[PDB]
Amino acid sequence: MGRDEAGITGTWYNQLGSTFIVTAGADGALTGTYESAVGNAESRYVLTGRYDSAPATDGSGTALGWTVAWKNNYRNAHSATTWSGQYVGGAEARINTQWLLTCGTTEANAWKSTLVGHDTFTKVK
Amino acid sequence: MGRDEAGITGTWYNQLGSTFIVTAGADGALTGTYESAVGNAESRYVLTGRYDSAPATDGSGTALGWTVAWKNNYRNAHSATTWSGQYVGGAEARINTQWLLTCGTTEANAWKSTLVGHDTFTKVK
Amino acid sequence: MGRDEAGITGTWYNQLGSTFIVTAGADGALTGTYESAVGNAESRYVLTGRYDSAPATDGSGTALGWTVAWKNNYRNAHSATTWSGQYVGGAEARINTQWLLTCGTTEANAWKSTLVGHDTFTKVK
Amino acid sequence: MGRDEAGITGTWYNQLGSTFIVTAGADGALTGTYESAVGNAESRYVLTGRYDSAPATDGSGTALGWTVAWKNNYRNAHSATTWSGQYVGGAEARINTQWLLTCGTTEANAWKSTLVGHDTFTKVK
Ligand SMILES: O=C(CCCC[C@@H]1SC[C@@H]2NC(=O)N[C@@H]21)NCCCN(CCc1ccccn1)CCc1ccccn1
Ligand SMILES: O=C(CCCC[C@@H]1SC[C@@H]2NC(=O)N[C@@H]21)NCCCN(CCc1ccccn1)CCc1ccccn1
Ligand SMILES: O=C(CCCC[C@@H]1SC[C@@H]2NC(=O)N[C@@H]21)NCCCN(CCc1ccccn1)CCc1ccccn1
Ligand SMILES: O=C(CCCC[C@@H]1SC[C@@H]2NC(=O)N[C@@H]21)NCCCN(CCc1ccccn1)CCc1ccccn1
Ligand SMILES: [Cu+2]
Ligand SMILES: [Cu+2]
Ligand SMILES: [Cu+2]
Ligand SMILES: [Cu+2]
Ligand SMILES: [Cu+2]
Ligand SMILES: [Cu+2]
Ligand SMILES: [Cu+2]
Ligand SMILES: [Cu+2]
Ligand SMILES: [Cu+2]
Ligand SMILES: [Cu+2]
Ligand SMILES: [Cu+2]
Ligand SMILES: [Cu+2]
Repeated sequence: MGRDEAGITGTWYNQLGSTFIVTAGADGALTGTYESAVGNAESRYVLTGRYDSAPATDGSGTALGWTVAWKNNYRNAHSATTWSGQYVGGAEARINTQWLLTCGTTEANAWKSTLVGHDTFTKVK
Repeated sequence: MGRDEAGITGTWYNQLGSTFIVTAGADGALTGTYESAVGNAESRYVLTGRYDSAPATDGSGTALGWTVAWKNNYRNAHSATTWSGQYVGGAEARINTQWLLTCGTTEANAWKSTLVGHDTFTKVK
Repeated sequence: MGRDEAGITGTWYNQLGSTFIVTAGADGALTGTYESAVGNAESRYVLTGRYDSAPATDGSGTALGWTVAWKNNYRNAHSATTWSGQYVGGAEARINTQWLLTCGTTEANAWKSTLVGHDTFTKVK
Repeated sequence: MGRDEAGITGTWYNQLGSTFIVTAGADGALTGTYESAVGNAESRYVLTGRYDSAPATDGSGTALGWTVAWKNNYRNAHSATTWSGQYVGGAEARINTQWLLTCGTTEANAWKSTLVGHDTFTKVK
């Protein structure tokens, strides 16, 4: 089993009120759904990612990342977000991320194609 | 089938000489391997991602993203990179990305946990 | 005078314990010193930036940015950070930023030259 | 004088056709104007920044950064861009940057306040 397979698997919430439901596999896989509280989004979207299944034991966090393409049966916002970050275990477990949201654009608009931000996920709220 | 399922599936190379081997599924899935020409990496790593399987038809690119956790049977660099970008079809097909590489860190080093950069992938070289 | 010239001018502290001392000019100038609580830094460094001296009146924040080159009379870490963000006035005034720290590198190391993060500055602590 | 004071001072052009006019001071100051070929911009905008006036001599680039607030006598786009990067001297001198563009937003829109991209500046074109 991955060191934090148990710690990562479950439901997570970020500061925007979005919901991140993920299953961590023993091999390093992340699978689940994402529901955004903001933007051109409704209901759940497929996500997939990877995490370090054998992290350092020196108190470092666990690196991970995942992607959502913002197309589902209800909407298509022609964009994708990737979250890159680390899982920090303990009493107040957290997944601390920065993210890149890229929209499909024409080449003349490519310079404004990508948003960057940061989301913190907790097990509560 | 996804509009660019055929266009995305295959082998891609970036400006660093890294090799991105991907299969685009009809549902929006990305699966494959990544081989980095630089950094604490050797041989192939598992990747997974998502792409917009029904992009706009107005000449916009196709949004996509994917993740590599830098653990395989040879090495574990306790880090993960996510690439967020868009596929641009045509004679000179390109995948234009920006990426976030997060290392597992202690909390005292979390401020220096994340690199950002940009990779351009072409079908040749 | 700039709408938030008075609001921005003064001493600010971020979540790392760093100290941001700035004077906002009527023309949009930012001048001051930065003292980082972390990294290859000691004492104060010169900073300069710009802010929107006539922001929207619809409740939006005030865009601003500034740069520190990490050379002073004590140390030279051959790097520069730029903070890009917005000032949010009111009872709990905040400057919410994301930043890019670029080190001078050889071309072979340019892919790992740039860190990205996010700092929140408050008037207290 | 700053090692690359002479190398940096002058007119630079990026891949979008924007024009970056800068004077590097002996102390590490950057002063000049920026004219963007794209976006909500017309004519020249004030910029200010900092650079490492005593870079490493091992072939590394010279770290630097600068800010433009997008207000001038013609327009106010209530936003600011910071470019963070390094100057690389030689026959084909380059300033390689990544940038963060933050718009003033309401707090409910703060999650989509910041664009990220990358500009390469050359002495010609
Ligand atoms: O909303 C979406 C999908 C939802 C994205 C939710 C984000 S993921 C990061 C964050 N953490 C989270 O939990 N939730 C948010 N994808 C298109 C994102 C278009 N813009 C903003 C929204 C919008 C809605 C309607 C019309 C226009 N926009 C991006 C802003 C932009 C940038 C550049 C040029 C033009 N517009
Ligand atoms: O190399 C790795 C895995 C390979 C990553 C390859 C990158 S993905 C983006 C890009 N596109 C590509 O095709 N290839 C590169 N993961 C740890 C990344 C540690 N640092 C740099 C390398 C290193 C090797 C040995 C010892 C120390 N570092 C990141 C730099 C850093 C940042 C903050 C604090 C300390 N160090
Ligand atoms: O510390 C500095 C200057 C201090 C920077 C402080 C940052 S500004 C953003 C943030 N908000 C804040 O208030 N404070 C921090 N500039 C070189 C930054 C080298 N690395 C990390 C530190 C270090 C100290 C000694 C030896 C090696 N590093 C960056 C990590 C890295 C990235 C890629 C390859 C290798 N290393
Ligand atoms: O254009 C500007 C100022 C010009 C900025 C030029 C950029 S600096 C980085 C790059 N290198 C360069 O040489 N040139 C470009 N500042 C507002 C930037 C609003 N959006 C895009 C333009 C626009 C024009 C009219 C109406 C709406 N937008 C940013 C996209 C966005 C993001 C999030 C939510 C909504 N919109
Ligand atoms: Cu180890
Ligand atoms: Cu968009
Ligand atoms: Cu806009
Ligand atoms: Cu559509
Ligand atoms: Cu690292
Ligand atoms: Cu370092
Ligand atoms: Cu206005
Ligand atoms: Cu560095
Ligand atoms: Cu490293
Ligand atoms: Cu030195
Ligand atoms: Cu904007
Ligand atoms: Cu939008």
